[PDB]
Parts: sequence; C-alpha cells; structure tokens
Amino acid sequence: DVRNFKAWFLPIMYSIICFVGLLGNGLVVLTYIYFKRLKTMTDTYLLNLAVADILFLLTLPFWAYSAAKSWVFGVHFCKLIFAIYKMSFFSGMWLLLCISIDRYVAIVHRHRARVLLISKLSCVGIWILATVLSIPELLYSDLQRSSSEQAMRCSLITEHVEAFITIQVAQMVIGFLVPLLAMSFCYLVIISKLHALTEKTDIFESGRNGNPNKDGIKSYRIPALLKTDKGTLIAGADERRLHSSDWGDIGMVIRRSEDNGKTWGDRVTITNLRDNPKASDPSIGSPVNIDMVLVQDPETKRIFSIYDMFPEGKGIFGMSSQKEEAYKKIDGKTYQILYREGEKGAYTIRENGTVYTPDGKATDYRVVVDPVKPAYSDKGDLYKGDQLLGNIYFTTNKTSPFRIAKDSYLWMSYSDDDGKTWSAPQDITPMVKADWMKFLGVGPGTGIVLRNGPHKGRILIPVYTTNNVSHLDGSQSSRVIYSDDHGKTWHAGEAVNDNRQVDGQKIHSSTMNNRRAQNTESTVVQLNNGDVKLFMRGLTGDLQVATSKDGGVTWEKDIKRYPQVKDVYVQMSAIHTMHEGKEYIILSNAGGPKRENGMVHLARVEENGELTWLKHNPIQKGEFAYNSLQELGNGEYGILYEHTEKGQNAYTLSFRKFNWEFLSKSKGHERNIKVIIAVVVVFIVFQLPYNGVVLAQTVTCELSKQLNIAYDVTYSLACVRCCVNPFLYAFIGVKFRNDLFKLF
Ligand SMILES: Cc1ccc([C@H](NC2=NS(=O)(=O)N=C2Nc2ccc(C)c(C(=O)N(C)C)c2O)C(C)(C)C)o1
Ligand code: NA
Repeated sequence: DVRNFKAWFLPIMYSIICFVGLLGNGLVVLTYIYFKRLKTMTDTYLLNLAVADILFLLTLPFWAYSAAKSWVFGVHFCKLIFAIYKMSFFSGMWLLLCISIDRYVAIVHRHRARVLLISKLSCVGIWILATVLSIPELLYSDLQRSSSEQAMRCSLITEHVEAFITIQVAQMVIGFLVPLLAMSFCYLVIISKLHALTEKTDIFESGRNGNPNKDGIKSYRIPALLKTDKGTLIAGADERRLHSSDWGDIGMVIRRSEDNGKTWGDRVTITNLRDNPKASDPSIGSPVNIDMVLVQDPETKRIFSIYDMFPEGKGIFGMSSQKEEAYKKIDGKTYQILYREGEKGAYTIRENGTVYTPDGKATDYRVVVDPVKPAYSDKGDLYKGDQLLGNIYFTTNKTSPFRIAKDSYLWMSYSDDDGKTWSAPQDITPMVKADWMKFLGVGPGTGIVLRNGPHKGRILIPVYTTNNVSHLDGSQSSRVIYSDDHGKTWHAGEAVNDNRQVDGQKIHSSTMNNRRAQNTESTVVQLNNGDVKLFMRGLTGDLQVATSKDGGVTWEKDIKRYPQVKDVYVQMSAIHTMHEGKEYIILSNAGGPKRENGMVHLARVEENGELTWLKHNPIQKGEFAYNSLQELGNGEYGILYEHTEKGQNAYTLSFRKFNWEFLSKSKGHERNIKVIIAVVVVFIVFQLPYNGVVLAQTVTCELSKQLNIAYDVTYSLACVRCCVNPFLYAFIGVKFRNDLFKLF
C-alpha cells in the first residue's frame, strides 16, 4: 500500500507554509526595526525567535525540490539543514525561557542602561548555546542510495547507530528539558501571583441558608485588618454565633496570617463573655461585645483592640430608657456602680472586686475584676465569699442580687506578642464618656498613630455619641478618643458637631436634634502636612470629610462634601499612602445604589490638604458592606470586607490583595496579555511531537511505516508553527497589530 502523489503533495505544502511563515515572520522583523527605540526585553527576545523561525523556514525550498525530484545539494548541505533545525528548536526553547525569567522578576526595567546589557548578552549566549548543541547533528544525516529507483534522498541515518544515545539525549536535556523545566517553574509561580491579586480568600466563613457553619457559628460581621511591625496580618471580626444582629452571643476574635495573607491561622479569642443560662430569649440573653478597632503603637509594639460592651439585652436597644448612673467618684477614685434588686442606692465595686454598700461598708460580695478563664468568660462573675452566685452583666432571671447600669460601655484589650495572646479587658468608659452622653461606641476598622507634628505618637480611635435629647434620631456625632501615653490613659476629643452651623444656628453634640446633621462611624487619616482627616458615615448621599488642625482634639467648622464619592450610609475605611514620591488616600466603600458593588477610590492629597479624586474602581461585585484597608508594602494593599455569595449568611469576611496597577489603571488594562502563553504552548505542542518521534526512531517493515507517517505529520506541524507564530502576535497580541497597522 504505497503512492507517489505524496511526492508532489509536499512541494505545495512546504511552499505555502514557507510564504505565510516568511511573510508573517518578515512583518515581525520590519515592525521591530522602525520601533526599535521603544523595545522591551521581550521585544528583543521575540525578534531573535523570528530569526530562528526564518532560518528554519529558509530550508523548506530544498525539501520541495527533493520531493519533486531528488537531493542535488550534497552531503554538506544535507548535514547542515538538520543541524540548522536544531538551532531553531533549541534557541526557541531558550528564548522562550528568557521571556519567563523576564516576566518572573517583573511579577515577583527600572534602569534601561542594563536592561540592554543582560538582554542582548543572552541573545548572543543562546545562539552560541543553540549552535554548539546542534553541531552534533552533522554526523547523523547524509545522502542515501535507498534502493528506491534512481533517487538520491537526504535523511537521518537508520537504526544501526547506537553510540548516539550518549550524545543526543544530552542535546535534548540541555536544549529542551532545561528550558521546559525552568519555564515551568517561572510560569507556575507567575500564575500563583496573578491568582493572589485577583481572587478573594474567605477568612471568616459564615454558615449557609441560615444554618451554622463548621464551628457552630452562623454569622461574622465587622472586619478590622491590621499589619503589624513583624509583617503579620491580623484580621478581626465579630463572631456572631446565633444570628447576624447587633446583639446576642458575640465574641471578639482574630486570625493571624504570617505570609502576607496567603494562609491564616486558627481563631484567637480576645473576649467572649458567658451567656446567661437562665435567660428567656437566648437570642438576646448574653452580654454583648460588638465592633472593634485595631491599632498597633509603633514604639512599644503593643496592639490594641477597642470595642463596645453592653450588659445582657438587645445591645444598644437594651439601654435603660431613663439614664442610670454607671460610675461614681469617691475620694478621688472612680468605681463602677452596682444596683441591687429591690433597692435604689448605688453599690460600688472597689479594690479587688469588693462590693461596698451605698454608705461605704464592705460586703462579703466580690466581683471577678481580674478574670482568668479562657476568653475571660468569667469577667463580671459575682461571688459571696468563695461561692459563685451570678454575674454583674446579667439583667434577667438573675441568680445574684447585683447588676451594673444598663448603659453603653467601651472596653480595651492589648497584645504584646503579635496578637497570639490578649490581656483581660480594661474598662476605659469613665475616661471618655461624659455625663450627657447616652451612647458612645467605636467606628469599627483600624485607628492610627500620628506620624508627624507636635502630637506625633498620639493614638486616635474613631467613636461616635448620642445624647438624651434625640438619641439615634438626631444626635449621632463623630469624634475621636486619643491617648498620648501609649495606651495607658484615654481622652475624648471634641465632636465635629460641637459649635457647628447647620441652618444658620450653632449646634452641639450634647444637645442637638437634627437627622441630616448626624455623622456616625468614621475612619481617620493623618496627612503629611499634619492635619487629621475624618471620613464619616452620614446621610447626604456623598462623602463627608472633617478636618482637624490640632491632632484630633477639635475640628474645623466646615464639613467638606465630595459628590465624586457616594456614601450609601454604610461604614467605610481609609488609609494614607505614598507612591513614587506623591501622597495619596485610598478609600473603600459600597458604590451603590445599595450595599453592593465594593469600590476602591483613589485620591491625591493636594498642597492645601484637599483631595483630588483620580480613580474609582470596583473591587467586589454584589453584596458589599463594612471593610478595612491596610498597606502591605511594595506597592500592595489588602482589604478585609463583608460579602455574601450563594446563600451565605450575612456576612462572610473575605480578603483581597491588590496593587497600584489595579488601583490606578482603567478597568480594561488588567494583565492576565499573556500572548506569551499562546506562543509557548504551540512551540511545545508542535515541535515536541517531531523531536520525540525522531528520538523513538532510534531505540515487518510496514510497522516502521507507522513510525514514518509519525515522522511526516509531526514534521509538518513543526513547519506550520513558524507561520502560526506571527498570527499569534496580531490576534491575541496587543502591541503588534496596533504597531504594524500604524506604520503602513
Ligand atoms: C517594538 C515592537 C513593535 C512590535 C513588537 C512586537 N512585540 C510584541 N508584539 S505583541 O504580540 O503585541 N507583544 C509584544 N511584546 C511583548 C509581549 C509581552 C510582554 C509582557 C511585553 C513586555 O515585555 N512588556 C514590558 C510590556 C511585550 O513587550 C515584536 C517584538 C513581536 C515585533 O515590538
Ligand atoms: Na515568529
């Protein structure tokens, strides 16, 4: 079963897959020449790869003559075009590999004066490598009698040669396997990095369809993200066990990541007050901790978590209607108050937890002020002598006589070991909560430490208050609390709303009643010029920013409003950052019109301290609410945010990392081009079948014909690859098709 139309079939095949190839690869040269000034490192590599494609294409004529007649060109040129092919395949493998290390370091150019040195020095080194390893091809190819009529044909030499294995296998492991392996390393981590910058990682996974999750936890809310001096990422959240609402059995928890957010450890629990086992409605039968602010003091390295606390009830909706005094100053000391069932007077908790009567006599009762159980679940337990009776934070079905005021409190815990272990909670309420304040709680997220100015080192925590005139209907007002002594002592700054003009009249946080003049949870930033900016959740539809020239203590009277950034009435987070010598602010919040379509806004800080918004880019489609930003270093940033997919309970807290290229460039310019991928897969899928069939050619007569038609088509695909390569540059390519058509 033979034929000789296969003798004329190849003259036309080598003709067209040589014109397409020499036309396409010629366009690649000419376009590179008059464009030389703006040439990359890969642009010089893709050139030499077209040179290799041309040199191999310039032999296909001589195969057309030989198939149409015979080889009239000698043993010299026969030995030479097989070696010239190995030059193409080996250089292409090493040119492709030089793209790899280029893109590897470029995603893991700054001085053009040595981007040419090492670039073209490896063009010369590859050709020397390609030419040296291909010179052994001169001895395994020559002219053949063949006993096939009067026909002289050029071909590799047949089976009887085996001293070749010590030579040829070496060629393929250096000219191919080393490229293939090293290319496989580069483009594997390159893919890992692009994965890291484009996919979210679930940090606190909520349950699904209303059920609890692997750990019996229905819901997570309220993220905080902190980057420590040691490079650690701390992610904090509310662990909302029973439901998603702002009350119930909530624990303050964190997860540490020691590799910049790739993997995260197990949950650490700062605080989890024990529930009331005798409460009638469990969904509201536990003392509550809710909303934390993280910040690390950069001198001492102590990490602070500051958060709200309410006694047993519906959180802020469990406060008493008429005020209950919570603290009482006696002989210069401030003690917390206890109310005893049946009576009116104020018991006090003095030294060691000892409960004193309204007239100052010690009782046999005692409060666990220094808890010792895991998560400090035992804080507030009430003992008579050494018998446990109850807990001062319980307000219903009590098993002891004493409860604390049903008011609003502010607690703080610290870590001196990178967040692995946390102190017992310390009550900072009496240092910051004035008498008129109905509520005082944090704006969750990440506070700051002033970097510059006459107040540097001061720690700022955002908070907001209500008064007893209008409470949550018209007095929510932002401010900061601060500490100038490394967290020991706290002070309340003034409110943005104190002495502010609204409708031609002054207002004050303590007396106001005015829904549209409120401002609630906020995020704080210090500029390099020393001013403090406060970005405040409010109800004008757009971003409100207040300014303080004295380190947070007082605020200017004018609230700047930026319609460029919409505020759908939800928390946001903002951070200061530098880039290439210029100052910027990144702000993240829901882009709307509901709590959805998470966005990252970019602003440049002008000389006056005002913001020029440059860019607004979606960071997360779908449900998007509270979030927390941090700078990670080396032009990268992370964001921990509330989100729900596919019937997740509100909310799951996820982590995304991004860089300045995502942050500044337009929506289309991603990067994951990667025409390089297409060239590599074809340079393998086509050439590898050939050079493998010619290696198994070595190791009745018509079983080798199966090995011979293997030799034909796999040599045919290795020829068509030198045409497919310019088509790769134009279609999926970005620069080429643009640049070529624009020089016509
Ligand atoms: C000067 C000039 C005009 C036209 C051309 C063609 N270069 C490309 N054509 S293409 O397919 O559009 N892509 C090309 N290069 C290319 C690929 C991939 C990357 C990552 C870069 C890179 O290293 N950059 C830092 C961004 C790059 O530059 C040549 C060389 C094939 C002729 O070069
Ligand atoms: Na090419």
